[PDB]
Amino acid sequence: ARVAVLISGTGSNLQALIDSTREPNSSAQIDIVISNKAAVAGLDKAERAGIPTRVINHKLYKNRVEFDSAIDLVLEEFSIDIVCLAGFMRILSGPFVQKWNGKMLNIHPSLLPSFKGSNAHEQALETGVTVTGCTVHFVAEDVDAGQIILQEAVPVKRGDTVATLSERVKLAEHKIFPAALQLVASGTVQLGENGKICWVKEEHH
Ligand SMILES: CS[C@H](CCCc1c(N)nc(N)[nH]c1=O)c1ccc(C(=O)N[C@@H](CCC(=O)O)C(=O)O)cc1
Repeated sequence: ARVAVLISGTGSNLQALIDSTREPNSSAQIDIVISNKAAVAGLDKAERAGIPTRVINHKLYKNRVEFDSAIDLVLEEFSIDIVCLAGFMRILSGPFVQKWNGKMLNIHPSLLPSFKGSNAHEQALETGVTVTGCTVHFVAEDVDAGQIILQEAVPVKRGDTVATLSERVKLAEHKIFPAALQLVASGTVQLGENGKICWVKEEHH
């Protein structure tokens, strides 16, 4: 499966994703990284790895649909099968999300449905949970909604700061984002017609 990663900044987890695709039995290749912001660190990561990049500036389009249609056209040109979001900071239009339904994935540094929105590590610490984690899900129109693919629990440790908890969750993300991509790329996990996750036994052995 040919994979695009959409970014707005540092492309957190992009290197984890790249490294995974270069493993022997990978079902995925990262074929393009698209940013809506020029000269961000995640583009340099992609470029250093020899992956094509594009920059699409939302300010050049009259509205969100026209902007997302420009993104889609690049994805079309590059024959992309699967999209991963890695810190993409523009809300994608209903028509875009619908088109890419069941083929676009993203990650959030909580055990959803807890700690929706920004600053989930601070939310966890403020709340005083002893277990948090990260969640990879299919992207839906509503932020943080969308069917869950994988989750991994991560402990909160007495004395943790936002920084120390964040690095522990990031280590889990580095594991589960590529694991989830491989599940979706191999076809092992697919989104059912009923809108629920389907774990598929594949014909080819
Ligand atoms: C990286 S945190 C999260 C990412 C949500 C992934 C997502 C997404 N990008 N689009 C849809 N429809 N559904 C989604 O789940 C998020 C939550 C909110 C925003 C948001 O309000 N963005 C604003 C402007 C943000 C900016 O670029 O400054 C907007 O697009 O108008 C952007 C991103």
